[PDB]
Amino acid sequence: VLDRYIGKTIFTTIMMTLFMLVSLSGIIKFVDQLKKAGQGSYDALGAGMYTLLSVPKDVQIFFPMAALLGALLGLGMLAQRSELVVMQASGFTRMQVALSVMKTAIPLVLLTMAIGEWVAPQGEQMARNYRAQAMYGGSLLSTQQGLWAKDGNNFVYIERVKGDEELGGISIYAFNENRRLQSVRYAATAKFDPEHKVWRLSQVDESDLTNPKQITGSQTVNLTPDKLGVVALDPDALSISGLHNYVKYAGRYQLNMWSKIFQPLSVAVMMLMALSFIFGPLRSVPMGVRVVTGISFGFVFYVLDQIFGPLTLVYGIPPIIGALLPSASFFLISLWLLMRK
Amino acid sequence: ATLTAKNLAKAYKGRRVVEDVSLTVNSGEIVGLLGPNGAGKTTTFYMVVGIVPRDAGNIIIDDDDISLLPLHARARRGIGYLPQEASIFRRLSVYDNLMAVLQIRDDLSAEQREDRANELMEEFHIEHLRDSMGQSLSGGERRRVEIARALAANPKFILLDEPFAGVDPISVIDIKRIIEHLRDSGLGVLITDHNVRETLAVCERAYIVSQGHLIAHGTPTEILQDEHVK
Amino acid sequence: ATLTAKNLAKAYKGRRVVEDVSLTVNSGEIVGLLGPNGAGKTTTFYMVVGIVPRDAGNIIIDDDDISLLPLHARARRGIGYLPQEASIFRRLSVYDNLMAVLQIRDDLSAEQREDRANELMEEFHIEHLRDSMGQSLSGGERRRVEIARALAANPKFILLDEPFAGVDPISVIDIKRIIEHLRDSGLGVLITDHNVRETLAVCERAYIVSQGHLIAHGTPTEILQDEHVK
Amino acid sequence: RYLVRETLKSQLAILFILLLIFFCQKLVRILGAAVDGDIPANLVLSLLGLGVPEMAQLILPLSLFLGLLMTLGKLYTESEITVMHACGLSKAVLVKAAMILAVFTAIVAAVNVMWAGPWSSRHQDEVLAEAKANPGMAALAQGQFQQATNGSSVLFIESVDGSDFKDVFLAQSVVVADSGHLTQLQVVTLNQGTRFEGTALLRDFRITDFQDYQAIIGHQAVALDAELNWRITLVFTVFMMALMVVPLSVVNPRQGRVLSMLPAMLLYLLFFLIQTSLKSNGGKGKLDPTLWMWTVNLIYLALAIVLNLWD
Ligand SMILES: CCCCCCCCCCCCCC(=O)O[C@H](CCCCCCCCCCC)CC(=O)O[C@@H]1[C@@H](NC(=O)C[C@@H](CCCCCCCCCCC)OC(=O)CCCCCCCCCCC)[C@H](OC[C@H]2O[C@H](OP(=O)(O)O)[C@H](NC(=O)C[C@H](O)CCCCCCCCCCC)[C@@H](OC(=O)C[C@H](O)CCCCCCCCCCC)[C@@H]2O)O[C@H](CO[C@]2(C(=O)O)C[C@@H](O[C@]3(C(=O)O)C[C@@H](O)[C@@H](O)[C@@H]([C@H](O)CO)O3)[C@@H](O[C@H]3O[C@H]([C@@H](O)CO)[C@@H](OP(=O)(O)O)[C@H](O[C@H]4O[C@H]([C@@H](O)CO[C@H]5O[C@H]([C@@H](O)CO)[C@@H](O)[C@H](O)[C@@H]5O)[C@@H](OP(=O)(O)O)[C@H](O)[C@@H]4O)[C@@H]3O)[C@@H]([C@H](O)CO)O2)[C@H]1OP(=O)(O)O
Repeated sequence: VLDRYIGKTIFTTIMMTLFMLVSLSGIIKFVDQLKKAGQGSYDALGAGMYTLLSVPKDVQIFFPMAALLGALLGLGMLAQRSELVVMQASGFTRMQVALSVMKTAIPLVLLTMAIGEWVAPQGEQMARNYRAQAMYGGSLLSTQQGLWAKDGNNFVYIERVKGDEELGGISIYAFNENRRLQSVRYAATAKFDPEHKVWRLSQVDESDLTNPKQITGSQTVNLTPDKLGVVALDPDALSISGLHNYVKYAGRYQLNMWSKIFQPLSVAVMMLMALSFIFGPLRSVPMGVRVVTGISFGFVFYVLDQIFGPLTLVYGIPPIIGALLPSASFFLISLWLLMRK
Repeated sequence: ATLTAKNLAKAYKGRRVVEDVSLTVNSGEIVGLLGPNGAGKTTTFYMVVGIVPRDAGNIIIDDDDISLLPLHARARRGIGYLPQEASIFRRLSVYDNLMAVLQIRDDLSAEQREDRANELMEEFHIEHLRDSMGQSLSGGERRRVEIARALAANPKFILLDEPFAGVDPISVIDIKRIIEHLRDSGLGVLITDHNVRETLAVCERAYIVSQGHLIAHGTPTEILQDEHVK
Repeated sequence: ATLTAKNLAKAYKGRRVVEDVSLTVNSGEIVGLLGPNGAGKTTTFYMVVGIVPRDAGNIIIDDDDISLLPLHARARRGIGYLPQEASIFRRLSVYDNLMAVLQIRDDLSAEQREDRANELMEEFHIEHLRDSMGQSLSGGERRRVEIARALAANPKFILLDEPFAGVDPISVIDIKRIIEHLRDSGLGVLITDHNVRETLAVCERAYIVSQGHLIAHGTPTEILQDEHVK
Repeated sequence: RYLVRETLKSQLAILFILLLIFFCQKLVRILGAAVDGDIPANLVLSLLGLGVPEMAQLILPLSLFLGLLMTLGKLYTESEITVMHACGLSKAVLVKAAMILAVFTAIVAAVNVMWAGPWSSRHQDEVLAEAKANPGMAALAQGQFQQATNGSSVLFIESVDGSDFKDVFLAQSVVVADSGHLTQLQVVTLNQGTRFEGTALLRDFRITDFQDYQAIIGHQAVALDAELNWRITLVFTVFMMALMVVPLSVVNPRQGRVLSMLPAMLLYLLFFLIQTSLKSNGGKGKLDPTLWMWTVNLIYLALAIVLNLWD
């Protein structure tokens, strides 16, 4: 079948332009962090970090733009070489061609949906984690910062954070709905322990307010664990159940929850937009105009994505709207170029 | 079997580039379509092919108006097409090209596709190049593969675009013999060239578009009588 | 007043295309250069032009080894060249094109440039197209403008690459009349083409390459009667 | 008599469509400060035009690079550079034209740092800082950490839109508020409050009751609580890339037109890449501890000259 032909052609053009857009941004961010590696090594803020850091680019940063450019050049080959009109003059339908591209689009959605929750989150975790030589970096290793927690009615100021998951730490503002203080603690020994100790009872330095005069104090010796206490990673951190964290209480975190799970729709709509191009205003203008239109609508996708995500401030528009807006309203321009004539 | 055009029309910003072409082609004959360059041939032939849509007129196969139907629909109803430039699939085999066009034939079976492919390859002299790559072939071998691929769809009016361009007179007479082989097959052929005295000698009748008008129509000698072009 | 190519040779990474070919072009005669499809019509002509670099070869105008020059140094020393396609400065006027060629005429005055421009515009009949926009010319007008630019640099041996490829047989005869007017102005004109039956009818003598080898040359009668042509 | 007005048109076009690309980059960047960096977005449209010259530092050399390359691509694929070669004109005539363009755009990049570069730099040095101090309608609830020059005073409100407050929380230890409202000019009209400052048990245990206190903690916290390389090297880019791109705008028949742009772009951005990497130690002017940059400047000038010439 030539189903194999169109599928393997589009797939290898995807993989070639994907390796190209990985290598370019890889060496650019390599020489970008080469402007701060005066404390790391020759490769520590370099090659040992980017051999892991190539794949979060590969998930979502370039993979829609590389999706359009691959499924555009690899299907513009078939119009440059007067070869799509051959099968289209043998009777192989344009919907046959659309099904032939999207029959192998399924490994691309499968690929990025796999990597964006198996390899890329832990990839950028280990990337920021390996940058602990040159300091000031916020990672799973945080630094000496007072992380203002917010556990519902409870609140905790942090004094000091170490790298062994220990805390001269927890200062519970034990506040009820009467705003009656119950503890003024200083958890000097907050050592990491298993799931029975998501808050470990350390270093009692409290005072309850059962009376304005009588105070039951004790100088002897909340629901945010360490895998939820790492919150400075505002780009793509982890899976949906852990991202479902600020829930009994934050708009950008569920915005990123939708942006994690709409990248498959981005790739699929992106190939559909490429085929509406190759059956649209294209098919007559040459390969320079093919690749110019490619990078143009890819950059249009980038600017609409990275504005209309963070644009959710004025009305505080729903995040489904804010995340589908560079995808559904790109499906729309594709659909109009389909049914235009 | 009979393909017929009636009152063909195309314009651009109101400037008429095609004004009332009505061409016919029967099965067995080789209709030529000549003229000046860019004043009827490209646009009229490509409307009859179906690369470009019409504005006013009829395209009829055997009392069935296909003018709304696009190019792949005209191929599913019986009109074949061969492009000007090199139109082979540069990664499959010749064997896989012929089977790849035999895939969409919804009237065949497993042994029938192999049989029809071996028929076409043994008839068009590529069966020794069965396991070759079309990217790495020569011009005449590649034209054999393209004509065999066109015959794999089993057409009834193949509409050739420039077969007599860019080759020496030896390959001109070889492609002349393959068009003679197609008129032996009972398949109609519509052809547009700019080799007038190298194409008009095979056509049993030819139509001469001239800035829109078919000012000459009929046999090649009757075309050479009038010089309303010249 | 005499151009001669001696022992031309060219390859493409061990793919030989020209193997010890020498051609002679006297002044004032339409010399052809023909052959088979892509075995030396293109390559030998582009070496005598100088676009491709040779390896071994001798190009001579009056004992001058001009084989090591760039392209425009050959154009500086009396050789013309016309490309295959639309080499018009589409956003200049025609008189600006002619004077733009005439800016490097150091052997003339500051007013004999305009005098020669008036002569060429009276000759090639562009007196109404003197100030037209260079995009908006037709086929024969465009050919006359490009030939006027060629002659404004005042060559001796002009080298045309397919001056017939893509014109109907009216403009073919007109271009033959233009080339006879060129050789009646005393220029040794060299022509390659894919049209042997169009080229051989105007050339006074022609050269037939074949696979990096001239296998025949001279008179068109002997070129009709030599080793294989039909 | 030159093609300079033909390449100047695409110069203007590529200029006009690179300024919007870099607008859409710096705007996406400063939306990061409007959302996460906690800076109020009453200054986006002002910050764009007050900072367009540090943007146009890098537009104009790449603008001439593209406006030569994309133009001579058409000039070569119409087989028209090779008809200037078919007449007595040389490669030097379009070299003369390209260097006239280099003079023009180098005047542009010079008057940039003459009258609008540092001007916009020292009016962007303020972020309209006197209105960063003077408050408006900017609250930004669930935030406002601002460790520097405030102690650790955080004051967020677990509310919906600003009518029923929960845990205004007013840090400094902390004073805790139950009810609240809002007025502008630092005077917030909150109803109740309860001050607390006890760190240890041996210290004081200070309470105040619900009072008519107005909670003025919003105070205007000010921070008081090489060009020697670029001025010559960017003018050298503009003066060099025009001479560098003409031997690379040579569009070959087989490899197509846009692949006839890959080596020019791959050398241009490798240039700016190595220049920016060699801007690692800069010392801000009078502290310049390395001059490996004129190594790559001289060797790309040599690459341009070697490229051009072919004897
Ligand atoms: C075909 C036609 C061609 C088309 C045209 C071409 C288009 C080109 C586009 C370019 C436009 C923009 C130009 C540009 O970009 O321009 C420059 C670029 C030059 C080249 C561009 C032109 C190319 C050539 C021309 C083209 C030729 C072809 C770079 C720049 O600008 O340089 C720098 C910049 N690099 C880039 O931008 C790369 C560039 C790269 C550009 C690439 C171009 C590619 C083109 C490809 C062509 C293809 C053909 C080949 O662009 C990007 O990528 C952006 C994306 C661009 C993509 C656009 C789309 C492309 C489409 C193309 C087709 C259409 C970099 O950070 C950007 C990263 O952000 C994200 O990553 P993250 O998310 O962050 O990870 C991006 N992620 C992303 O985008 C997302 C994705 O990945 C990418 C997606 C992209 C789109 C994807 C799809 C594309 C479409 C595809 C379609 C097919 C990354 O992406 C990356 O990684 C790279 C990425 O993979 C690659 C990009 C991918 C592109 C792919 C394209 C493919 C196309 C193919 C088809 C065509 C990106 O790298 O750092 C700076 C900015 O950060 C600043 C700021 O200024 O804002 C400064 C900060 O300080 C930092 C620093 O970061 O440097 C951090 C510090 O922590 C620390 O580390 C410090 C030092 O290190 C310390 O040692 O440094 C800090 O400041 C202040 O903060 C605090 C303040 O608040 C006070 O409290 C202070 O304290 P603190 O709190 O502690 O910090 C600080 O003080 C510190 O320091 C003090 C001392 O040092 C004193 O010194 C003083 O003075 C100094 C000054 O003198 C210096 O001048 C300064 O140091 C200070 O002022 C300082 O005060 C100490 O004092 P002491 O105590 O010691 O006394 C003090 O204690 C403390 O330590 C300081 O004061 C802060 C802010 O100010 C806060 O207020 O942030 C920049 O410097 P600057 O801007 O110049 O300033």
